[PDB]
Amino acid sequence: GCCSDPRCNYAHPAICGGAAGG
Repeated sequence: GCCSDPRCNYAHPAICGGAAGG
């Protein structure tokens, strides 16, 4: 749930790849 969390969004602005994991 990276796309849902602002941490992964602000941390990975280039591409929401973390979303793949969660």
